[PDB]
Amino acid sequence: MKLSARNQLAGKVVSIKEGAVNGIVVLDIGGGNQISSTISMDSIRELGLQVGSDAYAVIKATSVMIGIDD
Amino acid sequence: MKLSARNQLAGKVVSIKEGAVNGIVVLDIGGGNQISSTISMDSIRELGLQVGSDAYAVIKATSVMIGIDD
Amino acid sequence: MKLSARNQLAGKVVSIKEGAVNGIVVLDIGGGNQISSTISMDSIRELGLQVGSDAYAVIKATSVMIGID
Amino acid sequence: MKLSARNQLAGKVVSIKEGAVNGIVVLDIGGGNQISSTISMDSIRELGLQVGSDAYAVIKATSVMIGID
Amino acid sequence: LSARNQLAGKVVSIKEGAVNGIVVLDIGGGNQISSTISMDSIRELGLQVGSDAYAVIKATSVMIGIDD
Amino acid sequence: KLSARNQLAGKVVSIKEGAVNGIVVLDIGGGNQISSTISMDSIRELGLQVGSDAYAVIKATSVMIGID
Repeated sequence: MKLSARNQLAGKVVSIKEGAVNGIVVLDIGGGNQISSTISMDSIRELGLQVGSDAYAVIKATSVMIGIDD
Repeated sequence: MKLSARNQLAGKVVSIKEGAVNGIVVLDIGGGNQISSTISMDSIRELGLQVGSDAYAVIKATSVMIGIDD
Repeated sequence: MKLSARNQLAGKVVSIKEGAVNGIVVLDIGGGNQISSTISMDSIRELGLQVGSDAYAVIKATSVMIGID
Repeated sequence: MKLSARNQLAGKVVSIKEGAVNGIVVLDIGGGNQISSTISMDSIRELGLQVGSDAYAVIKATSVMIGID
Repeated sequence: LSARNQLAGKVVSIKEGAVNGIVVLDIGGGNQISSTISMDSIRELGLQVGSDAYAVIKATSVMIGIDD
Repeated sequence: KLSARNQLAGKVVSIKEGAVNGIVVLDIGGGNQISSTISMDSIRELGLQVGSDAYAVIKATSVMIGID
């Protein structure tokens, strides 16, 4: 785990939406911003993610778009 | 215009690395957090992205991974 | 917002496959073309998508591939 | 060449922007709809993509978003 | 297709879900790849366990990591 | 511990340089190769040279499956 992703943003898990195969984690990344992650449940279990846990959203730059207010 | 991205990370553009086809924008997203977004140069112009401009990081929830410490 | 995507293809919503966590929306963009988008169900509700709703599919250019016969 | 992508949209290429590493191709998919695909320049040659050629936009469903308003 | 990464392997497991599924390919050499895809897509391709298929992954979506 | 189901181990075979992005190709063993387009500055932090030990990292939702 040294990854090419510059976007490795730290926060605490606030919610986990549990499903059959995929679920949704909710991290408080700090500053009143929150990130949501659709990931496989195999991994949500494997990594030991429960509510209040410490993890990072790890996002590759080419998957981030940009928007403005016009 | 209201989209499926719950991940709308609002921040101020800090840098733009310009390339032939795509470039790399940087928002200072707050909380000491910084995001990198590789996108087309054409898009960077049409939105009017310069340093210190207000924009949002738009990240699809299925593009977010989770990592933890070791 | 606007969004940096050149690929903002407008069409009419024809179907919603409802799931436990995600769903599948399908828009008719015209010319015999349809696009499907798997998104979280909570967002399907947040965007207010009903059958027959008018919308745009939003695809990042670096997310589109090209293939040939 | 059968593939998991639901979106395999046929069209004619109208422009190609060449770059050092990647390029951007643009397809006329019909109906006043056009999709652009940022891909590697290496792959653009291997398929033989020049202007007006027949190809498909291939978009994985989990890569498509939806918009309104 | 424009993806240089078209890695052939044999389907080892398929986890089925309401809308999505996960296929797992053993592409050879102690390597295994998993693909989260729609059930519409898993059924249409006729993917049974052990059938011969390819994992096809876009270059700009692959990251690189090392260990210290 | 990153959530990627695809963490493919291999040695760097080539690094194609660009102004903003570059493209690495790994031999993950068994005649398989992966290509990863990433920022040149990110190749900086990771220090990738040819013949280096690294992993190709792919999230499950970006993998498609194809067949004959």
